[PDB]
Amino acid sequence: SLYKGVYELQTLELNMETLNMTMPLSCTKNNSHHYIMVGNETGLELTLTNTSIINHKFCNLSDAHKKNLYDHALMSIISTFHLSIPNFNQYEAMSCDFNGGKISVQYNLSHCGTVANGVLQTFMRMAWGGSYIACGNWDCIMTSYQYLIIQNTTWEDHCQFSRPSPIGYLGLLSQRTRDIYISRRLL
Amino acid sequence: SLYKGVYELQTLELNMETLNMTMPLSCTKNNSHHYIMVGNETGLELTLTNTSIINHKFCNLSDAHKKNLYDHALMSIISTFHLSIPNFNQYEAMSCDFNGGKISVQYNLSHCGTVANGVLQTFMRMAWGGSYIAGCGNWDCIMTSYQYLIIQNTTWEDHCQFSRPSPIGYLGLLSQRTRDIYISRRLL
Amino acid sequence: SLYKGVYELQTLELNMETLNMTMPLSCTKNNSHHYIMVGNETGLELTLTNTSIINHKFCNLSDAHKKNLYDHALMSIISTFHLSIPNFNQYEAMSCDFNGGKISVQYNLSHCGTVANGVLQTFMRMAWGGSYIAGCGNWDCIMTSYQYLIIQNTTWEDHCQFSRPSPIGYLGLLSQRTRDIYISRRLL
Amino acid sequence: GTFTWTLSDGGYCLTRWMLIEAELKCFGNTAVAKCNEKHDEEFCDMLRLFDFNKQAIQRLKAPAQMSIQLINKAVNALINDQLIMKNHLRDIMCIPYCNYSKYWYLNHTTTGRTSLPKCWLVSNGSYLNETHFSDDIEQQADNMITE
Amino acid sequence: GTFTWTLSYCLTRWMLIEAELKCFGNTAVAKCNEKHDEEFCDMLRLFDFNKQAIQRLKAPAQMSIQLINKAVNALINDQLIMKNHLRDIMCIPYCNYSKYWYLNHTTTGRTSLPKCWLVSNGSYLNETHFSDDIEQQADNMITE
Amino acid sequence: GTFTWTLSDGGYCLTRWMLIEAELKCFGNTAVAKCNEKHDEEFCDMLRLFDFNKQAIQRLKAPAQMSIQLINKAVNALINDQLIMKNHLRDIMCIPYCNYSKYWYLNHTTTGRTSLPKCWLVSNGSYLNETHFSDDIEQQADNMITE
Ligand SMILES: *[C@@H]1O[C@H](CO)[C@@H](O[C@@H]2O[C@H](CO)[C@@H](O[C@@H]3O[C@H](CO[C@H]4O[C@H](CO)[C@@H](O)[C@H](O)[C@@H]4O)[C@@H](O)[C@H](O[C@H]4O[C@H](CO)[C@@H](O)[C@H](O)[C@@H]4O[C@H]4O[C@H](CO)[C@@H](O)[C@H](O)[C@@H]4O)[C@@H]3O)[C@H](O)[C@H]2NC(C)=O)[C@H](O)[C@H]1NC(C)=O
Ligand SMILES: *[C@@H]1O[C@H](CO)[C@@H](O[C@@H]2O[C@H](CO)[C@@H](O[C@@H]3O[C@H](CO[C@H]4O[C@H](CO)[C@@H](O)[C@H](O)[C@@H]4O)[C@@H](O)[C@H](O[C@H]4O[C@H](CO)[C@@H](O)[C@H](O)[C@@H]4O)[C@@H]3O)[C@H](O)[C@H]2NC(C)=O)[C@H](O)[C@H]1NC(C)=O
Ligand SMILES: *[C@@H]1O[C@H](CO[C@@H]2O[C@@H](C)[C@@H](O)[C@@H](O)[C@@H]2O)[C@@H](O[C@@H]2O[C@H](CO)[C@@H](O)[C@H](O)[C@H]2NC(C)=O)[C@H](O)[C@H]1NC(C)=O
Ligand SMILES: *[C@@H]1O[C@H](CO[C@@H]2O[C@@H](C)[C@@H](O)[C@@H](O)[C@@H]2O)[C@@H](O[C@@H]2O[C@H](CO)[C@@H](O)[C@H](O)[C@H]2NC(C)=O)[C@H](O)[C@H]1NC(C)=O
Ligand SMILES: *[C@@H]1O[C@H](CO[C@@H]2O[C@@H](C)[C@@H](O)[C@@H](O)[C@@H]2O)[C@@H](O[C@@H]2O[C@H](CO)[C@@H](O)[C@H](O)[C@H]2NC(C)=O)[C@H](O)[C@H]1NC(C)=O
Ligand SMILES: *[C@@H]1O[C@H](CO)[C@@H](O[C@@H]2O[C@H](CO)[C@@H](O)[C@H](O)[C@H]2NC(C)=O)[C@H](O)[C@H]1NC(C)=O
Ligand SMILES: *[C@@H]1O[C@H](CO)[C@@H](O[C@@H]2O[C@H](CO)[C@@H](O)[C@H](O)[C@H]2NC(C)=O)[C@H](O)[C@H]1NC(C)=O
Ligand SMILES: *[C@@H]1O[C@H](CO)[C@@H](O[C@@H]2O[C@H](CO)[C@@H](O)[C@H](O)[C@H]2NC(C)=O)[C@H](O)[C@H]1NC(C)=O
Ligand SMILES: *[C@@H]1O[C@H](CO)[C@@H](O[C@@H]2O[C@H](CO)[C@@H](O)[C@H](O)[C@H]2NC(C)=O)[C@H](O)[C@H]1NC(C)=O
Ligand SMILES: *[C@@H]1O[C@H](CO)[C@@H](O[C@@H]2O[C@H](CO)[C@@H](O)[C@H](O)[C@H]2NC(C)=O)[C@H](O)[C@H]1NC(C)=O
Ligand SMILES: *[C@@H]1O[C@H](CO)[C@@H](O[C@@H]2O[C@H](CO)[C@@H](O)[C@H](O)[C@H]2NC(C)=O)[C@H](O)[C@H]1NC(C)=O
Ligand SMILES: *[C@@H]1O[C@H](CO)[C@@H](O[C@@H]2O[C@H](CO)[C@@H](O)[C@H](O)[C@H]2NC(C)=O)[C@H](O)[C@H]1NC(C)=O
Ligand SMILES: *[C@@H]1O[C@H](CO)[C@@H](O[C@@H]2O[C@H](CO)[C@@H](O)[C@H](O)[C@H]2NC(C)=O)[C@H](O)[C@H]1NC(C)=O
Ligand SMILES: *[C@@H]1O[C@H](CO)[C@@H](O[C@@H]2O[C@H](CO)[C@@H](O)[C@H](O)[C@H]2NC(C)=O)[C@H](O)[C@H]1NC(C)=O
Ligand SMILES: *[C@@H]1O[C@H](CO)[C@@H](O)[C@H](O)[C@H]1NC(C)=O
Ligand SMILES: *[C@@H]1O[C@H](CO)[C@@H](O)[C@H](O)[C@H]1NC(C)=O
Ligand SMILES: *[C@@H]1O[C@H](CO)[C@@H](O)[C@H](O)[C@H]1NC(C)=O
Ligand SMILES: *[C@@H]1O[C@H](CO)[C@@H](O)[C@H](O)[C@H]1NC(C)=O
Ligand SMILES: *[C@@H]1O[C@H](CO)[C@@H](O)[C@H](O)[C@H]1NC(C)=O
Ligand SMILES: *[C@@H]1O[C@H](CO)[C@@H](O)[C@H](O)[C@H]1NC(C)=O
Ligand SMILES: *[C@@H]1O[C@H](CO)[C@@H](O)[C@H](O)[C@H]1NC(C)=O
Ligand SMILES: *[C@@H]1O[C@H](CO)[C@@H](O)[C@H](O)[C@H]1NC(C)=O
Ligand SMILES: *[C@@H]1O[C@H](CO)[C@@H](O)[C@H](O)[C@H]1NC(C)=O
Ligand SMILES: *[C@@H]1O[C@H](CO)[C@@H](O)[C@H](O)[C@H]1NC(C)=O
Repeated sequence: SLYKGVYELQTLELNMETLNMTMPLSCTKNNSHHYIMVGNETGLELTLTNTSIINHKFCNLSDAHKKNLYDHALMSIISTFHLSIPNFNQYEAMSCDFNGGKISVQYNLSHCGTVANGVLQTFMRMAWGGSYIACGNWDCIMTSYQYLIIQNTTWEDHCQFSRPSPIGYLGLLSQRTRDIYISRRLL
Repeated sequence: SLYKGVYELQTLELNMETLNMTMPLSCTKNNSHHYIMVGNETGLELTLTNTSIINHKFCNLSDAHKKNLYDHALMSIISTFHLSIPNFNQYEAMSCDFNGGKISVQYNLSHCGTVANGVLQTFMRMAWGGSYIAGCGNWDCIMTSYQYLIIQNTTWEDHCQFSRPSPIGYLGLLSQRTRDIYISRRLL
Repeated sequence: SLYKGVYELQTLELNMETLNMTMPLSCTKNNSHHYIMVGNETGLELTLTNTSIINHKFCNLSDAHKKNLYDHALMSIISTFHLSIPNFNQYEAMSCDFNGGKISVQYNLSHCGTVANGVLQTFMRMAWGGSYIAGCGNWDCIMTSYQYLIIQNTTWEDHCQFSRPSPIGYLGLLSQRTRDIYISRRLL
Repeated sequence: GTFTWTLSDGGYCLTRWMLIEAELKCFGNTAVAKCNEKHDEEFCDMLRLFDFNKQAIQRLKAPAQMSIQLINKAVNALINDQLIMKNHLRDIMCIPYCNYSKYWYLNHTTTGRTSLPKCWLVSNGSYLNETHFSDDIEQQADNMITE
Repeated sequence: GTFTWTLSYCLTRWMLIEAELKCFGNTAVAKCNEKHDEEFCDMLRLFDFNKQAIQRLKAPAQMSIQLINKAVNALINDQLIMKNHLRDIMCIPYCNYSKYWYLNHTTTGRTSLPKCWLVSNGSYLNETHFSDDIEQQADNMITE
Repeated sequence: GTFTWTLSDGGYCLTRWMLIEAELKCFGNTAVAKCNEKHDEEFCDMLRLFDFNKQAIQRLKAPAQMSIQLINKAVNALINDQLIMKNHLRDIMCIPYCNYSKYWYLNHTTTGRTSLPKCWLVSNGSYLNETHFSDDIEQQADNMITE
């Protein structure tokens, strides 16, 4: 295609996979499995599932901080995810498990304008490319899946659907602690 | 007014009320009554006065969150107000109930360099349009005769008699959140 | 030096010490002692050292706030320092004494990605000019031989014997307050 | 960081609803093009806010109950918060400041070309007369003559 | 605040998909020091930062993301990502930061600044959707 | 958000108090006007800081005890903190960086007109030689002849 006679239209596509060494990269396998590659060796897995893996209502972050067995980058990423949730006020909707340096978090997404809506909005912001599978309305978005599970994992050939991209995490970095409610007077 | 020979001077005046459906609009009725409409149905009422409404040093924030029953936009606005207070260190000044899903917050403003002046600073920055009636040289050393600041929900009527509605106070203060807060614990 | 004949190269050095009344000024006396002017009457003394002063694992910031016997500017600077620490998770590391209204905060700095590394990362930025003395390609895994970092309050004297005063470094750290904190509870 | 929102439909026109007792007013592409570059323009920030309001009511489905999360995200993209900070800073020192209410522009009698509206300043709780900042109007006219 | 990172331009094979040494002139990359709503300049800053990070800084034993958490604001305008998200939710074209388009003279090497190929409804927009933008770009090229 | 603070006065002059033994240093409209648009200039940020200090001390009554709430609000309006972040990034990376102390400008001997000062970059515990950044000086001279 030529414009004004002499000019010719040409394109490029940026390879957002060489940035793994310094930038978390969102990613998607299928509608019920998305991924965040923190490094070549390790990453986080975000699934939307009917079935749960944490059957209790304890997160218990303080003991995990005291033990200090978890991976710091993964903890930072899930902290960015949680603090990015707008108007999180139901603590019982979240449970966790950090035994032996593990990272596992569960958001109970069990109608318009609730905690599940905020968790889902942060989910589609984190995995921006591929989460649209799981428009017109945004103020309350709902999926048939009941639970959102965040876990640690080893990195593999996970990006089957959408290309990797750092844009979701870099966009959520600026949004931390913007819509959090007050829970204590002295804060 | 003609400038040079062809340039006419004309003026606009934007109508902020059309922005109601998508933003809060800070307003002002008089010096002792200010309003924040969130849509056309509801809003907050920020009054400086001398009479108590809350007579207990409690604020059930956690139980209020657990029970929900409140308007989420109003909760977020009062959260933005509280987090924007510079250098807050006296929890007993603040009181609230939140029973039945309502919203009712009281700041106990009863000297230079205190917690009351920060509350007045954020109060003026919220109702920027008409809080000036409530000196420039005495900044960060401000004081008012009024003892209490009551932030309580209300249904919406035409309250803007002194100054027009405007979103600029809330939008400008959204960047103030968690900026001057002290640390109360070793892990935040 | 004349560049391309007509032009002459000239230099100016800003006297940033005259910004004392409006904003604090970081400065360095030696690799072991750094200072923060807050006006010409007081400031903070940061010291990497081997001898502790605290000798307990208590940081009663909440009792310190309730009593309200401290300087608010110094407490805000301490809050900016503590919040700016990237990935602080060992509450036992920090222990502070605010008895009688003073300020005294000790970080126990006793391998990549440790709490001592984050504390030193913030320390090198709070006193940005002249803290390098305390292999420039190693950033994430900085570890100094000193065992503790002690932040006290002190009446100001001419402590600048190695580096000039500079407001830059506190202004930089103001923009990194709540950008690396881990979550410690389900509701913040 | 900085604003990025771009107006949609190459000048821009404020309708009757967007103005207090005034008909529809259109500003040409030349004046609106200044809003892409300049950062200290209150009027451009208000244009971005009004355009975003128009798009939000037009496109997004209305919720069951109002939510202000959208502006809580988009405030930094639609406006320069530090411009509001400068306005507040001039407010607290009794320097003249803009409360984003009234604006003024030069308008050519024949061609109809207009400069970018500059905000009218208020001091003592009242609009400054046309005489106090007449130097600003004359220098803006000099700029508009140079074009 | 506004971005500041100096773009210390040539895109290598590793930075690109199915391409080899796309090099833009000084005039094209000079626009990244002033333009604020250009996705390509932000990604250029990101790639240059990644390059200098792997080259200069010693790799840690375990990866950490403190540095990117600190430099994200300097390297890129987060509000551009915010605007792209806003366009994404409102069912209108947006940029996912992958594909860009520019114009080169067939007789000279002088290129324009690449602009993003907007995606809409899960697919790239046709060239006829924004042909007006291409023509306006070429108009500014002949004018400039 | 983008900085917005406007220097008060045309041109701008730094008195001897603001400088380490350099008397009055005055810059014309050409250099000062660049600070409205240029974002990656340390000297313009320092000019805004010094002007804000002057305005604050002369206008606002000093408090009984010093409070730094004012600068905590105005830090993002007076300076580009991302410039400080960049300088820190170059400091840790061992790339040359600016510690905001020393600046250099090209002074026209006959007309007396000067360019906008650029910061003298620092490394190795000292200031660089003029030979290292002579390319920058040559480019500045090339720009300053070409208008
Ligand atoms: C996370 O991100 C990093 C980048 O930050 C990325 O590392 C890069 O991986 C790519 C491959 O995906 C590497 O690309 C190869 O590069 C070499 C040249 O090496 C350069 O980089 C190394 C490492 O820094 C330097 O030491 C060296 O001096 C160079 O700078 C090329 O030779 C390779 O070319 C091969 O592929 C081409 C395309 O198909 C072929 O045309 C070419 O002929 C080569 O293929 C043939 O030769 C190969 C070598 O013998 C052979 O193995 C093949 O089978 C075939 O015969 C190629 O471009 C890049 O260098 C890496 N850079 C760094 C800094 O590590 C990680 O891969 C990424 N990780 C994840 C999870 O994806
Ligand atoms: C930014 O946005 C652009 C545009 O959306 C993305 O580019 C597309 O990326 C998607 C996902 O990677 C590509 O979809 C894949 O297409 C493959 C076939 O491509 C060819 O054939 C199709 C028609 O069949 C043509 O339309 C296309 O142009 C090619 O000629 C499929 O084989 C892939 O299958 C995968 O997804 C399907 C479901 O859709 C699964 O059932 C499969 O099992 C498998 O997981 C897939 O459909 C799309 O082709 C790309 N378009 C172009 C032209 O580039 C960028 O990836 C995106 N970038 C980022 C980082 O967000
Ligand atoms: C998170 O902690 C709870 C609470 O544990 C107790 O209180 C802590 C502060 C600490 O002092 C612990 O040592 C205490 O045990 C854990 O729930 C406990 O589970 C054990 C084992 O079943 C049981 O004996 C205790 O009674 C429980 N405590 C309470 C208060 O009910 C919980 O298991 C921890 N989370 C995880 C994921 O292990
Ligand atoms: C919540 O605060 C209440 C007091 O709050 C007020 O009274 C309540 C009955 C309700 O109307 C609130 O909206 C009001 O703001 C605390 O109630 C008492 O707490 C004490 C301990 O301080 C306890 O011994 C008493 O049994 C409680 N009840 C009464 C009637 O005094 C309550 O503890 C706070 N916490 C929770 C979780 O509710
Ligand atoms: C820091 O506080 C601890 C805990 O005491 C409580 O919190 C204080 C801030 C204050 O509110 C007290 O009234 C509370 O009891 C102090 O530890 C106590 O010390 C006293 C005196 O030795 C002892 O009798 C108590 O049993 C201790 N309580 C506990 C829970 O250990 C501590 O003294 C304070 N820090 C320092 C350095 O003195
Ligand atoms: C996720 O939330 C749902 C809804 O609250 C929980 O399901 C409830 O479980 C309780 C306790 O057994 C029952 O009384 C309710 O009737 C259930 N409600 C529904 C709608 O199923 C569910 O248990 C929660 N899951 C976890 C792991 O906490
Ligand atoms: C998530 O993290 C945990 C803890 O690191 C992983 O389980 C550990 O695997 C390492 C391998 O060296 C062992 O040394 C630890 O003792 C294990 N701890 C536990 C929790 O058993 C776990 O494998 C990681 N997640 C996945 C799916 O790989
Ligand atoms: C809230 O503002 C909306 C617009 O955002 C107002 O709705 C407009 O009202 C005017 C009244 O003159 C009508 O001409 C317009 O057609 C209306 N527009 C839309 C999109 O509805 C509404 O009136 C305002 N409500 C209140 C209570 O002030
Ligand atoms: C708000 O705080 C003031 C003090 O700042 C309270 O007034 C005090 O009330 C106690 C009650 O025992 C008296 O002993 C004090 O003398 C009062 N102080 C003053 C200065 O009058 C006031 O009661 C508080 N209000 C509420 C509603 O709790
Ligand atoms: C900005 O300031 C001007 C000047 O004070 C305000 O104009 C006043 O508005 C009120 C409310 O309608 C009127 O009662 C006054 O008569 C107006 N005075 C003048 C001089 O016209 C204006 O309302 C303010 N705007 C905002 C949004 O705060
Ligand atoms: C703190 O800064 C003030 C204000 O810049 C300094 O006071 C100036 O002192 C110089 C000489 O040092 C005088 O020429 C100025 O007239 C003074 N200005 C004012 C407004 O008083 C003061 O010296 C500084 N103090 C310290 C201890 O550094
Ligand atoms: C700072 O922390 C270190 C450990 O990180 C403390 O040193 C330990 O002290 C205990 C006291 O029971 C000894 O049993 C350990 O052997 C010590 N470990 C090492 C490596 O020296 C140190 O005492 C702490 N300092 C303070 C002031 O609390
Ligand atoms: C910026 O860096 C320069 C060069 O390292 C510093 O210059 C030194 O300043 C101290 C101040 O007491 C003098 O004693 C040294 O002799 C100076 N060194 C040289 C080589 O001239 C300067 O202080 C730094 N400025 C800031 C604000 O940190
Ligand atoms: C650049 O050089 C010129 C050369 O004249 C400087 O002019 C000075 O002007 C002042 C009055 O404004 C006189 O008192 C000085 O004697 C002049 N200096 C010389 C060397 O002749 C001018 O100030 C310089 N500009 C800057 C910004 O430093
Ligand atoms: C992961 O990266 C390391 C270098 O950081 C490399 O030695 C190792 O082979 C890589 N493993 C992969 C590509 O899975
Ligand atoms: C506040 O809202 C509650 C319901 O949450 C309602 O009962 C109450 O009347 C409202 N307050 C006012 C003053 O209208
Ligand atoms: C740094 O200066 C202080 C001034 O009191 C001195 O005590 C300390 O010993 C000095 N540093 C060293 C390690 O010599
Ligand atoms: C710190 O402040 C306290 C009062 O809060 C004072 O008594 C003490 O002397 C100060 N510290 C120093 C070193 O002067
Ligand atoms: C500008 O002036 C012309 C001529 O008076 C008029 O037709 C036009 O409507 C005016 N436009 C504005 C923006 O007021
Ligand atoms: C208006 O503000 C100025 C500056 O503070 C003040 O001097 C003046 O007295 C005020 N208005 C009047 C006339 O009271
Ligand atoms: C200037 O403002 C005053 C009110 O402060 C007004 O009376 C006067 O008429 C204005 N200027 C002129 C000369 O019209
Ligand atoms: C310049 O145009 C030529 C000829 O079509 C093309 O090969 C080249 O890719 C263009 N320049 C760039 C930087 O892509
Ligand atoms: C070209 O764009 C048109 C307009 O939307 C579209 O209908 C058509 O399918 C596009 N052509 C393709 C995909 O080849
Ligand atoms: C930079 O300067 C330091 C301090 O003088 C010196 O030790 C170091 O060798 C220098 N490095 C290089 C590469 O010149």
